[PDB]
Amino acid sequence: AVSEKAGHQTSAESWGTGRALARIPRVGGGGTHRSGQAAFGNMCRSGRMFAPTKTWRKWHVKVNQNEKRYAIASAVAASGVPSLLLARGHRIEEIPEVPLVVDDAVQSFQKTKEAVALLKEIKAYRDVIKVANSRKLRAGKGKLRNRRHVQRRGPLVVFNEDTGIVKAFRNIPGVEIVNVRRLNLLQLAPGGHLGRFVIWTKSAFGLL
Amino acid sequence: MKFSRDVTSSRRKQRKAHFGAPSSVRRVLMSAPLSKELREQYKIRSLPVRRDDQITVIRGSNKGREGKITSVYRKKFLLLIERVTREKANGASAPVGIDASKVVITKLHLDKDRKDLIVRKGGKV
Amino acid sequence: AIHVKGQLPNAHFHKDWQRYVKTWFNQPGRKLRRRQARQTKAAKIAPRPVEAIRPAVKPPTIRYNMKVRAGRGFTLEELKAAGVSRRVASTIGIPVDHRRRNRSEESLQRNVERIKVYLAHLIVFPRKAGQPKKGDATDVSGAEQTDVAAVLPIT
Amino acid sequence: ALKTFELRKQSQENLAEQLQELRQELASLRVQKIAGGSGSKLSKIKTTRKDIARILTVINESNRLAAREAYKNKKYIPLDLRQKKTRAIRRALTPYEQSRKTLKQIKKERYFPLRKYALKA
Amino acid sequence: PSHKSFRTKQKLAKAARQNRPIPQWIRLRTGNTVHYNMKRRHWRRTKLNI
RNA sequence: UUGACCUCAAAUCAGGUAGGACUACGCGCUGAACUUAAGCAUAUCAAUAAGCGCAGGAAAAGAAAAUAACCAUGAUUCCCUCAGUAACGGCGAGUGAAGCGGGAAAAGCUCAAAUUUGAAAUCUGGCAACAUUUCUUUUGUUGUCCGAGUUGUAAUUUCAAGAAGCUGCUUUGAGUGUAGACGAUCGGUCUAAGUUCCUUGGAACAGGACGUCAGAGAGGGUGAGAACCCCGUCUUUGGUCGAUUGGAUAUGCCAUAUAAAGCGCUUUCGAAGAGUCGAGUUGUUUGGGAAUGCAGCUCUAAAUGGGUGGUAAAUUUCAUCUAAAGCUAAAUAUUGGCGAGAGACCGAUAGCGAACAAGUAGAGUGAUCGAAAGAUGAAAAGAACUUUGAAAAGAGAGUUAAAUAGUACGUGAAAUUGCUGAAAGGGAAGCAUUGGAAAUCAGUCUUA
RNA sequence: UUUCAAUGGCCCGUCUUGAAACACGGACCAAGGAGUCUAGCAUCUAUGCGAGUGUUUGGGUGAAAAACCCAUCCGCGAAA
RNA sequence: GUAGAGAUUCUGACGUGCAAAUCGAUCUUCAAAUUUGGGUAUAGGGGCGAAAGACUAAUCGAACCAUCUAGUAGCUGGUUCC
RNA sequence: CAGAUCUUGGUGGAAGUAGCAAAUAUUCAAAUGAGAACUUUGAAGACUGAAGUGGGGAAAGGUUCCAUGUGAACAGCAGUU
RNA sequence: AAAACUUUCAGCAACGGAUCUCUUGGCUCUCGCAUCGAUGAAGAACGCAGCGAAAUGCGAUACGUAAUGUGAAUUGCAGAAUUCCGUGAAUCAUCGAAUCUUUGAACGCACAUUGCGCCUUUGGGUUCUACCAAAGGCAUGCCUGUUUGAGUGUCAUU
Repeated sequence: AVSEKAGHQTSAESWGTGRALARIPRVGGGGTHRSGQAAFGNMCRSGRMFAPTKTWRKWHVKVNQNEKRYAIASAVAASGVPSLLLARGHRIEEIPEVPLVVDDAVQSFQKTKEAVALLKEIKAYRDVIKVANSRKLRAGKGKLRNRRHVQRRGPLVVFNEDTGIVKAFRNIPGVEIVNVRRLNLLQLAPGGHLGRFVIWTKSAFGLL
Repeated sequence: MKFSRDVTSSRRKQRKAHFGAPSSVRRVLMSAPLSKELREQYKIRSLPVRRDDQITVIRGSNKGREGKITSVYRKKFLLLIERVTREKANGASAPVGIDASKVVITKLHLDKDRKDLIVRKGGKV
Repeated sequence: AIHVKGQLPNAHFHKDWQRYVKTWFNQPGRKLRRRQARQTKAAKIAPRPVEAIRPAVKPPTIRYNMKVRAGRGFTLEELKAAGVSRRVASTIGIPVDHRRRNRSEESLQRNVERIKVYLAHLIVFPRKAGQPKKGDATDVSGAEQTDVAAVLPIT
Repeated sequence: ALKTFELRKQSQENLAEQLQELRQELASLRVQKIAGGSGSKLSKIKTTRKDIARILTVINESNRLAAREAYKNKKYIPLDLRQKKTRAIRRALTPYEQSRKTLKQIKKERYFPLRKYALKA
Repeated sequence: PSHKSFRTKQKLAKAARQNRPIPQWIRLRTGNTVHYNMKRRHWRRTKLNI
């Protein structure tokens, strides 16, 4: 929101009619450029805008919990359909199976080299390479506002217990790691589009 | 990605810190890598530059040039290297500044404080 | 003016309300602050329970008298029946409500049993380590910070 | 360049006469500056000025430490020798008189302090 | 006027010193945003009002 | 005449303290009008703005002269709910709480009224010792003299009781070292991997090969998009070597418990705040309506008395609380200040008035008012030299990737202007349709 | 594309019964510039559940103002 | 009648002026209720006034400054692409 | 966004136009200079005419004083002043 | 009915500073903290650098001294240097010792007057009963105490 007093900190009053000028308020006094210039208006320079933005706008919108659970269930079901995954953009043309379930030994990984080796074995590293090659600079004023780079989304690794899988996988570009108990729709259907490539650990799949 | 809440990921604040850094901070900002021989001998990846160090230009129009550091021009983030000059129109010679990260140190100016720095930073002298 | 279908408007917005608008953007920040203080208190006062034991009372109205809720503290008469001195109760964490009184033996027996369960499950560390005196645990090695709600809820 | 610790191991009279000599050198250097002086002399002006500051600092430390010793273990000491944290802190109650309790409260806390306790599962 | 007070003498003496052009060596410094004195004053145009 | 005491003065008396600023939030006082009522006077705006006084890191409020009418609840504060409700209103415009319930946080108490009377047991100050330290800066203890004090300082008691008695069990430092352990704390210090080749370029940080690191592929810098050149980032709520604190411990020492206290039953007594409650009236307030609070003035109690039980009054019962004295953390607020982090924000006529030497320059006697203004390039390499001119400059040259970047500097739009080329023009011009003329151009074919 | 010929063509915006008007505003150009936001209410539509419904006052949880989970109240509805 | 103080007439000059009140000529007064400097008091529903609603810093039938205030508007003007 | 006697900025036609006409008035030679109606010197001619266009101060200004130097800008022409 | 002039179009040069890109700035939300002053604050004045007018810093110890950390600059020029067998460069950071002019609540009285005083101690010189200088002081209300008083206030002694 703009400041509550931007455009009104000046003193200015309408000079009236009869002076061959618009009846808008003008700065009084003299000796400076600002003297005699209009004030207090959206159309005016250094004036206030029309309908200043306020912080008590509604930024958060409430959603029924049951509808949220409906959307999570739909997003999980879409992730199990191979055709939607290819549409969504994931390079899964040689993935051994969908849904992809991997052993519990992955939860105990400790190195990103082991995590990348796992991805290459299950042929899921094409999606990571897709993310790396898609990394770009943002278009527009976004990069002036701590939004420097953009890239595509890779696989989502779902685990049941943390033993090092988070730290092993968290540096691979595009890979998002999530606990099964707290699945997020912002990750399950990113951008509103269904069918994200999800790699489940065996314990997570059993707890589904 | 950073996970500390005391470190700034703001492009604005990082650029202000770089360009408002005092002399004692620009000393560490202007660091240069060590050559293969010094790196394998001192077990140090890089050290801050210092006057009278014997360095080699790695990048730029003066790639491959050799010389000693005559003066670390900290306030402009530039290193002035001997024999690395440019000829003005009137015939005078103007030293050309080279960034610290674009050179490599091939011989240090070993003082006791520099020796303590080496052994402190997990190195061997 | 008024020419549309619906209620007659009643918007109490004729004062300068925009000065006193209250937003809730610190709602998670307040929530996190309360927990950290709550966890700080639990670590500071451990091993004793974080929340003191409360009596079970009845709300004062035909609308709510069929329910049982938690009171402020145990009355003097209830403590005397349970055998706890008024001075000792506040030391070992039994709140004392001087204002309340027991008009019915039903409520008195309810809270007396409540205190007796608390006393039976209570471990009191000796003032000087190694010399138990009267009400005092001989073995305090197994002491742990549990929840009074887990031990004894309002039923 | 006068070294401050070497100053510290000298007498007050020696510091005073060195201060007078340093002032005389500073006066002569300023005479050169108005009459046209060289870069070396103009650079010596600042060093002489700092040396005079160091002499005056060392003298002051000795005078104030002597005052502190003289006023040590005395009920009233000079205001500049007292604490100066903030005006509010000085006015505040001391921890001794903040912890003062009546005989009633002492007996109550002596006999019924907050016991350390715990609950079984 | 000829009849002054010492406070006015002091105020005029400072204002006379502040009404001078920039040293040239200032402009040669790196990162210098000063090119001319923004605070010059002529005895006819703008008065001190002291 | 000396003295004593009371009262009142004086001192550059010994030692202290108050003012002023900030004021976003906090406690009061004082106090509008615009405005709404389609006019307007009550109302509303609004118990608001301005004015005034006084605080803190919060303040205020706070352990019931509180609700309720229940199977009763139990200091205060805040949140949700009650509830746009009961009620108040030219019953018009409009305004408008509280009990319960759910939660966040929880912590209780201190005096006055009592004969210590077998002992003013209390306290300030001087002086002299010792001692202690965020600290030679801080904070005290002991001794002793003067003084304050019986017109009352201690112990004792606070209504939840208690005090006097009575027997009979249980309980106890306002301590001071030491040692190590276990935590916390601001802070000095330590940190993985390409600058390997080819092409482009002024510069490789680009494209293409070949690799490496990853608990680090945040972000910034560096001559163009850099995980591997550099600072960093992750490891880290940690290693380290220096510090400050916390609660326990492990001990040593001083501790005169003859004492002090909790509990138990008493045929017992049981002190409880006054020009105050209350009443009338007048203003002002409230949702408070035959008065909700507050204030002025008049009248002014009481002792199972006095408050409150939301329609005046009289009488009678029933509950409830215990006023006119006091303290008290947490949950709560925070357009100020200090320090951090971000952002679906603004991107130099925007965002603060101020991205810059901005509350500046300038204006007014004054109170006040108050601008405009960012960008050469990677690097000044900011144009040596010759030549024309009195000079400013020009033309050569030179620098650069580039001067179509020369400080009157990125890009360089439109208005407007000069030159060149083309065409038109007899008191407007511009425009539409249709074609000629001149200029200009593409499809199409070429092939299958 | 320019220009000529023949034909037609008043200066727009505005309030107005009626404007080319001897009614108003407009010399030109660039950038700025006017139905927004919030507390409600009413129809209509979409979605989830459905005699129910509403997680978000709070608690748990999440290294992270998100997401996820949960108790007791309560609001509206189930009776006028 | 001059210095000084005024300001009648020309309804002269000028009237985007030398000038947000001036210039020329004529004219009134000129030893006092005269003209004036500095010091000093009176301040906005107030001052002050040989009185004209005059004057109170080019502002006077209620000055000026900042606020409440983005006062209000059945009235005027504008209100942006196909 | 085409309008709001819209806001700020830039720019036009009018236009090389109105105008630079109060206070009597200048002229010659030389020097200076790239450059002289305007600078300096000399000669002449006039004016203010002691209630001055003289010599001073008060209030107000503040360095405008003095010497030296001067590419512009300023001195509504010029400039060596 | 040619040129000029007027108008249109195009190229180029002007005028102007729009557009595009950027941004050590602003705005907004969140988090943490409690810290001004008679021991002289906030604010003001005037000064301080080898070469400074402003901004920033500082106070006659004046772009600063001590102390701690880092470890070789600063830079526009001059200038030094620190050897590089360190007590040490620096417009560095940090900061527990000091300095802190004239003011200002502002405190001896004043103040469009570097105006007018008083008290104590000390010092100075070709000059000593003079003159000058230095250091430390002198506000108001109030509180506890001290000392000195006042009173046809209450009384004893007599």
